[PDB]
Amino acid sequence: SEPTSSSSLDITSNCIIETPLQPSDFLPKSANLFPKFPERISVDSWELWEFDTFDTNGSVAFGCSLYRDARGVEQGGFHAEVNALWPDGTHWGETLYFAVSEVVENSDGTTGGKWLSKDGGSITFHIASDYTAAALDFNVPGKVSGTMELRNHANVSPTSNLPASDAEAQLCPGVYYTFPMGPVATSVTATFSSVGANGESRELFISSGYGGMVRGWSARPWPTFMNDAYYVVAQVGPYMLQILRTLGSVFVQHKPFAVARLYLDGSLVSAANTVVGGDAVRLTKVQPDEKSQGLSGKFRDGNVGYVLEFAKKDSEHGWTFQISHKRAVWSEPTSAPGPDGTGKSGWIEAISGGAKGENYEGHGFGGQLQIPVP
Amino acid sequence: SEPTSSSSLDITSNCIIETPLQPSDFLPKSANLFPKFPERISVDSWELWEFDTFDTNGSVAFGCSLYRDARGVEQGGFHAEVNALWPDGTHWGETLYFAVSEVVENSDGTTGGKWLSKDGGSITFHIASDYTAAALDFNVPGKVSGTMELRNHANVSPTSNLPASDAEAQLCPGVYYTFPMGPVATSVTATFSSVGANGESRELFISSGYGGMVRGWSARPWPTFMNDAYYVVAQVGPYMLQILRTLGSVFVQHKPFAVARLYLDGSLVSAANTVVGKGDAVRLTKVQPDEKSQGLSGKFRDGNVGYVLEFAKKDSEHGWTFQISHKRAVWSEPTSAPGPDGTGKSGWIEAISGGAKGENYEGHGFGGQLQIPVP
Repeated sequence: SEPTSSSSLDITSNCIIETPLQPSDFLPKSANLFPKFPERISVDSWELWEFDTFDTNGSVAFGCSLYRDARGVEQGGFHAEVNALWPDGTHWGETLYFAVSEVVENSDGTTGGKWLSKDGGSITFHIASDYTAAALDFNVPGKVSGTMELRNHANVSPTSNLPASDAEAQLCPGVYYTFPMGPVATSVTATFSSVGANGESRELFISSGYGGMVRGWSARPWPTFMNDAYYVVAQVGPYMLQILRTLGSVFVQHKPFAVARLYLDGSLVSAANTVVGGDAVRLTKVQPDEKSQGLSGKFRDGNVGYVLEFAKKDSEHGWTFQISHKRAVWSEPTSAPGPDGTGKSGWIEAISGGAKGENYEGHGFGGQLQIPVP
Repeated sequence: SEPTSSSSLDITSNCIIETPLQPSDFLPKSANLFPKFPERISVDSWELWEFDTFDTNGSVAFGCSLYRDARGVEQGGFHAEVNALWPDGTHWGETLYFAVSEVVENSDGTTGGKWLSKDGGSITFHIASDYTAAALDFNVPGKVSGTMELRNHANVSPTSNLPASDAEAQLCPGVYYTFPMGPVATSVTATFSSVGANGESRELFISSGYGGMVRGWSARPWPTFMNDAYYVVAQVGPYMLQILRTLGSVFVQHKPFAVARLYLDGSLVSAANTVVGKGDAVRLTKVQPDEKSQGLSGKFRDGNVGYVLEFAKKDSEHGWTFQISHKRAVWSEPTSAPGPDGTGKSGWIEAISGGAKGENYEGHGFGGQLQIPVP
């Protein structure tokens, strides 16, 4: 229907200001999908709309992160991170840059997004007014074409679970990180122009595809509140989990932060916005001298997985998940090479566990990142 | 069964000289089991008689390395390094010290050895005249008692495969390292006084176990030719493999060396005393956890999760390749002060797969790796 609010940024026309901007206020019980920096972005602001999918077996993965941030604008435009993994292990990953990013909210309550390049190429999204469906269209000449869909089938609505306060929506003060669609079934039909050593591949996720959507924003740039991060969205038996876990740089006195959600067949059973010193999470790296199964990334972080624990606020009973890195996705440096070189690594994680007495098994799609900030 | 050669050293009564000693010459087509430094050792010299065992699935392991060198003078004994692993992951491991090491050759051509301490505890070995059987008796008070047996059953005799030249017996000039018994079936019956939490425990390998025997010696001290080493003996389907590979210290210009033997159905198909840049050659490549998902790392600065071991045939493109991944941690001891570059030694129960091109046999091995902080 007709757009009732509209934010349209264009790199050729004054889209970025070199001093800070306060975002529009957080809206309780809203997915906050409309841009929080709607007229221009600041020197350091970032906004994220992310949609990740992977097959029930972990054999195929397809992720799209859509950004508006100064780093992308410095690098050539409003940017998209697009990464795909095939059953044989071939990875396709590119950062794509777009001259225009437009997001509108329509009279019916839907949200539509458009990352648009001067040659006509585009990535668009459309999100249902109650956040239970989202559809992406890729039309990027000589890179990727196709569709992605995320659909929530829960009995409890996404709206019931939406953060009601800053605290529930925040990683830390002023940093908003949210999972408004909750558990979703996914499907993908895409074609890529050039994969491996030449030749187009076609990529398919039947709607059984697990995955998840992320909406985030901040005036504060990532290096000021973190130098190490882990993110995963996963399905383990009936459990649907999603978590971002940051370890602080010196600019936040090395404090760790987390946003995490645990669903049991579609119902929210744990919501944490705190790290074990709502609920709390503990996220412990696993090293190869401790556990034999799991890949390490190619940089100075040598972990082969993590142990993730959800601890109930008003109880003792909790859930524990063993995460092992099963397949490499993306691997890029974030510093000069060397013994202390940092980087980012995507993964198709093998995950097991649950409550005491449970041993479900499934897969996740995620990644870790370090940057060389002390 | 009457002794005809006898060497008996008491590390507590002045048998160490502080300048180099030349050993007795290498004997071709002999297992050279009698000590090569029979009357005295130097601060540099070392001799090794090693006997290791593990069960066919790799759930249990028991090894014993008997040394003559000067490292233990301050503890009053020659080293006996004894390590054990149970199916539940419990590990027992000690360097035991014995003031006296006595090795004899008998008139019947058998070799007897006795590591003996002042309190009467001992470890003894007895090796057949044709090297087809070895038996060890452990009687170490409050530590370990029992027996270990290694037997060769192959068609072609141990003697037929024994090095005929110094080159075939050598890791490198002056370093002798040999596997004279070849393929062996093993059995163990042992009791350990205190394991895990102050409790006694017994350990059994039955005549159907695997393992290997090592005979080695040198006037040259280890830092002068190596600062990294890997050793394994294993069974992989019909293949029986045994290898030591060293990575050189700066004193040999960081050159790698190896002694390696590969049997197939009990016949020697590859004998390598050289590393791919004589007989065959071997390549040994470390595997990192960013390359292969399965395999433990040790606890020190070497983070490898395994190795690729290639036997390359001289004439041809036909060779054998084995993927080694560290399956179970046995022993773990530092060889330097702790820190980010701290070194150590780690024992392993290896999972190994491979064979000829296209083959994917699976079996297990027993071995270990070591670094020392020598430039």
